[PDB]
Formats: sequence, C-alpha cells, structure tokens
Amino acid sequence: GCCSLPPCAANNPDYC
Repeated sequence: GCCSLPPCAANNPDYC
C-alpha cells in the first residue's frame, strides 16, 4: 500500500 511509504502517507492524510 501507499500509506506504508512515508512520502505518500504525509502526502495523502485522508487516504493515509
């Protein structure tokens, strides 16, 4: 998943 990746998690708060 993308939320497991820090740059993505901090990019998509609603998703992650």
